[PDB]
Amino acid sequence: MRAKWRKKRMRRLKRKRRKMRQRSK
Amino acid sequence: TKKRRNNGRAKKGRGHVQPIRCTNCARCVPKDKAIKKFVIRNIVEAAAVRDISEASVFDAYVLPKLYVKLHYCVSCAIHSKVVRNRSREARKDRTPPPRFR
Amino acid sequence: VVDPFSKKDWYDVKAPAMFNIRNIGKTLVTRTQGTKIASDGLKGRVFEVSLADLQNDEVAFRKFKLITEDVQGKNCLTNFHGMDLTRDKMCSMVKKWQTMIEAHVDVKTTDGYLLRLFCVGFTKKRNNQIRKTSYAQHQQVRQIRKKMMEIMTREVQTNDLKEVVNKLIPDSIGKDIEKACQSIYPLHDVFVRKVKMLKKPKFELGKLMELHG
Amino acid sequence: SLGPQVAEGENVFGVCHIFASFNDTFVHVTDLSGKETICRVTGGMKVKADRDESSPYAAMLAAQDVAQRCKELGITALHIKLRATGGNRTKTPGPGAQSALRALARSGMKIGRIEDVTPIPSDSTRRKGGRRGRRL
Amino acid sequence: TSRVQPIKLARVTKVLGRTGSQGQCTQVRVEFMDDTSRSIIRNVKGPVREGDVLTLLESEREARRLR
RNA sequence: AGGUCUCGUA
RNA sequence: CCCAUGAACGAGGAAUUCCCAGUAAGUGCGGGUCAUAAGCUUGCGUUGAUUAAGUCCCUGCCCUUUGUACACACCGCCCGU
RNA sequence: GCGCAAGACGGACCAGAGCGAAAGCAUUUGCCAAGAAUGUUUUCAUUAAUCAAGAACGAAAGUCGGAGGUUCGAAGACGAUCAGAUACCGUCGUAGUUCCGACCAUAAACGAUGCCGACCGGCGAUGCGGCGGCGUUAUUCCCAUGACCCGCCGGGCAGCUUCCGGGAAACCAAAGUCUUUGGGUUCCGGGGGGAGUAUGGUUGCAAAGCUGAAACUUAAAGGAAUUUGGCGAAGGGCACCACC
Ligand SMILES: [Zn+2]
Repeated sequence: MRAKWRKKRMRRLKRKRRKMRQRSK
Repeated sequence: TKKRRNNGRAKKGRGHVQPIRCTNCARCVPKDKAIKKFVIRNIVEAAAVRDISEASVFDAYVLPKLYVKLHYCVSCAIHSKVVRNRSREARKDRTPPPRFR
Repeated sequence: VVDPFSKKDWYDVKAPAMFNIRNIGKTLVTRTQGTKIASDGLKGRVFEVSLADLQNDEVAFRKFKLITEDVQGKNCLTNFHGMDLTRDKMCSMVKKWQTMIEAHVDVKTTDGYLLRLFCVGFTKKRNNQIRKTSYAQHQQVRQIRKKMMEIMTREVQTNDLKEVVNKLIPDSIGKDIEKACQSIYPLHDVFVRKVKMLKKPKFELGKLMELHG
Repeated sequence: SLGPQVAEGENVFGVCHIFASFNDTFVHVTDLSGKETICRVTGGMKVKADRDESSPYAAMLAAQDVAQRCKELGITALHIKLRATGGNRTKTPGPGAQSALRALARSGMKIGRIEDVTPIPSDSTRRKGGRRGRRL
Repeated sequence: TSRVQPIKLARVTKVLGRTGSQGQCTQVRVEFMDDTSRSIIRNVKGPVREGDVLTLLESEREARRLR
């Protein structure tokens, strides 16, 4: 696992967390 | 570790060079790093030369020469056997290859 | 089923008297069937013949374009339309360690024949020169280009096309530019690598029949 | 059906364009003006095999056929113009140019001036493919 | 072709290295006995010495490498 | 007056 | 050992083996195996010439340079659901 | 083969050559403004170097509003390779690739080397300006100027060699003048993951940008260079158990 795709997946996870918090909180 | 004193190119005080396209491939590579090959070639090599020469309308005629320049990416340049790997101290030699034919 | 070549003709094209060889070749044209005139398919024809096959003994890597303007009968008449250089010659002239100077001038002759003449020049190395580059300053290049532009525009507006074509048979303009540029930077060869015909006046018959002797 | 003038006076001239790519060979004979032609014979009609369209054999056979037709009509001498793919991809004529020229000149024809008419551009658009090129 | 040539005999005054995938062809510089001016490189099969006379059907084909 | 001018070989 | 019955075999596909001077091969004779014992093997004799004085194309092996995140060493090492 | 229309673009000339603070910059010409270096027996006389706050610019991708959409081409549609490909490959192909604005402020934005100043070896080239000197050339004479050659001076991108010196080494006239350790001044590193994560602030329509931990877990993770190891790397040699 190289750094670039790992960072992309972490960005996707952060986006999911932000979206869920914004639609829930 | 660093292999060459330069960075595999000739850019020393520019920071950017025009990008060109490979001939064998379609890869876009920097100009000074892309190996450039200039070839001088005739229309016919050794087979149709007689057929053109003796069977011709005009006499005392010099055959035309086709002119073209080649750009080769590193992978395409090595896969076509234009350049080959050398020794650690042999890579510092910048002399051009001998030409006698 | 049927060969169209039975309904075909043959015409021989002629060259202007300002050249040596009068014949060029024979062209096949469909016979006049219906209301379609055969001569209508004889006007827009361009011949990329070399000057060797058009003059007795001269440079063989120069080419000219000839356009047909009228046909009398079984014999087509042409006119000057342009001039180009051999692609191999142009490829071989452009080499390394020398600066190429380009210049296009849109200058009209005495009559309404507007031409866009192009020029090519190179610098070379003196017999005792050691510097391998032998480049030129930008201001020197600009001065050379201005000199070439002035030389070409001077030898066009003062005369008609009929004899400046003869002037174009040798490199008289090229030699004049070469001699005029000895003071800025010594160039070796000056070639008018391309001549286009942008505009032509109203079609005329007397000038055409005077051109062919 | 035949030549308009005597078979002993002079040679009747016509121009032939040989277009050769890495996958086909084109042989085309026309008049000096280039407007009206005689015949068009290419290696894509002789050999019924696409993978073998660009081959010395197909070019040779096409050149022989076009030369036979040219001799049948009555044109004696040809001015040959080579042309590669041009555009922006390659400038080298395909394998069929060499064999086609040798065949059509060995048929008994006469060859005059040779000129390259490949459409080399001063500056074209972006070449087909990605930034990393076509890797196989 | 419409080209008929006489059968020419040449003298092999020098043998060079053997060319080919398996070395089955040698390269020699022939020498026409009638014309002591031209030195043409021609390939010949079989064993040849320096001084034998060959039989060149055509005197213009200069032999190239493998292909 | 005579009729393949001299030395080596991509 | 003697008599008689007389098939395939009409010079052999893909593929593949050995070899260059007294040589393969044709030919026969010994020792070992043996109370009965040579279609095997090892030697021995006799007749006998061509194909080349080379190469790295194929099948393999061996050195130099080059790259390495591998040292039980690519049957290595190692990333993710 | 001849003409027309539209968009992008500036090959060969093009170089370990030039300019710009960096990103970056190529068809001719016209206009406007700016700058480094060289020359100076002109002018002011400490006006100086680096920098918390703050401020301009900032490749392509990224978003918003217009105009155009030639070519290439995310997503998508289709066909073969494949055991399996929604990958390599081939044909179409929206958004974008183009310009005018309004935004983000990100790279292997690398010389992976901050700036100013002094000193310590040599040798040829190249680009600028100045200076001295034979000789050819713009035809033969006289001068100024270009072009050529022989040197010198200053700044700039670089090149070659070496027991100046240094470093773990690769290597470096700087990565030197450093235990015989102090020229001036900014940013920043403290074993490897967790983690550039959650959180709080902050800017942005958004994408995301700056600041940025802890709990738990490991004795290793790493830098340079040799001998065998293997390559679907290159180049050589030999063998009738290889070939012709
Ligand atoms: Zn390539």
